[PDB]
Amino acid sequence: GIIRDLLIWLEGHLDQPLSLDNVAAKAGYSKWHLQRMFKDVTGHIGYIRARRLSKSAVALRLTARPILDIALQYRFDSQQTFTRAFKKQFAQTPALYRRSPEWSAFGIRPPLRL
Amino acid sequence: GVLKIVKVYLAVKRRIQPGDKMAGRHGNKGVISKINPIEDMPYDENGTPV
Amino acid sequence: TEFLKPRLVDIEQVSSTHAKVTLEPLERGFGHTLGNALRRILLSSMPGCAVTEVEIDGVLHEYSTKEGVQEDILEILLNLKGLAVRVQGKDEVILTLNKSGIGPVTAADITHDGDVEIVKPQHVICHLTDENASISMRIKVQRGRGYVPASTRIHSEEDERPIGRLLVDACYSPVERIAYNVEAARVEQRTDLDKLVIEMETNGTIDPEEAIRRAATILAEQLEAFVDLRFDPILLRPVDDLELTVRSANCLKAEAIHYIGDLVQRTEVELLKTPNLGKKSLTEIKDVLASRGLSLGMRLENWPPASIADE
Repeated sequence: GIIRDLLIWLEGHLDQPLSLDNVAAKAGYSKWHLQRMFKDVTGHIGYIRARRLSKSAVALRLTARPILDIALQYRFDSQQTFTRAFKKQFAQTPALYRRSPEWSAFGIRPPLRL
Repeated sequence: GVLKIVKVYLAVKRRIQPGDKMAGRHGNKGVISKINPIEDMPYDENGTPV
Repeated sequence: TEFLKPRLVDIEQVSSTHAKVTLEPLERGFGHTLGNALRRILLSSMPGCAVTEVEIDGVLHEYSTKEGVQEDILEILLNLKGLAVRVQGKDEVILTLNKSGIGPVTAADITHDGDVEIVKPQHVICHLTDENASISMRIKVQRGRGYVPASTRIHSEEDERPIGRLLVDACYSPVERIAYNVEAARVEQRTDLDKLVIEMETNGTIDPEEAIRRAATILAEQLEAFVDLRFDPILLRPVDDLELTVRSANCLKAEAIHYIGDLVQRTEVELLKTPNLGKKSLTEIKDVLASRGLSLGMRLENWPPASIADE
């Protein structure tokens, strides 16, 4: 029942509030108990990383800002830490992703509309 | 050396100010000093003031 | 005391442009006391109407020339200055003019309104000389006082004007030339008393009694002054609009609590026992109650205003 409210706030707050699990522990419950409370609902929450990589991927293709704002806008640690997450997930360079004139759904994790 | 000339003309309007020179036809120069309202001009017996 | 006050006697109009009006009886030394004091007031700040702007077709600026006219363009400005219109209920009106054919346009030619009384019919505007010509001008009329010719209006106010409007230099004052003479009023025991013969030569747009009656409204305003004269902001918001974490405050508004004053007047033990609160939401309640300076269950005096709405 209760932690429905985490789902689309996370659609809205992968932004300027740097939310970690202890910042996600501000949703009422503990660090370890929110995990399995999210697990049997969804199957897959720390999804957040995907939204961070999905949520950064609105900035590559659909806004004209270059790459250095992107690795620090949507709450990743660094430009290699971004591309470490990028290459584990999308298996590309984002300089080889946005510059390419074609773009399809290989690595971009969907948001949970459960 | 020139490509072309563009030369625009502007016109203006200018009225009595302090410091505006003022004379008759006899060498009686004058700096207009102060612009007084119509009441505190001296006025004759039949209304029409100086 | 042996006081006396002067009163209305008469108004003798020669015409619309000339009149005389007496006032009697004054005591000794009072005739120039009120006499010149109106001559300085009836010229300075007497309100009336004038012409403020003109807009006019086929010409982009006042220093051009128009086809089919005898006189120049700014001579139309120097002829539309001396027009005189009496507006009854508006401190801003307009008038249109549409005219064609050879012939001098007089003031009868313009398209009037029901409440701008025309004083002169023949105050000559222009001269037409070729029959195919046509005129559209729109004369703005305001009511004011003094000799501010809206050159301060462009200099105090910087709106984005459209290209084509010409600004008129205006004198709002209707009164032109006013003088007085003081003769002896005859009361049988008081031969010392005198009268106040007051003349007036203006244009139209004025009833003279209104000019004299408005003067004492001006003076006695200054003549009164020499006689008579010698709540927490994040407590007054909704609980949802307190700007807290993911789920700590929006859970409280399903208890119908949509004000922070309603938050502090709930028992903490039974607010955190409803099956929607979480046990890390406890510290944000403990945040906004301790940072502001409130206690548990402490009665706030009046948390709502006269505006009471929810969602």
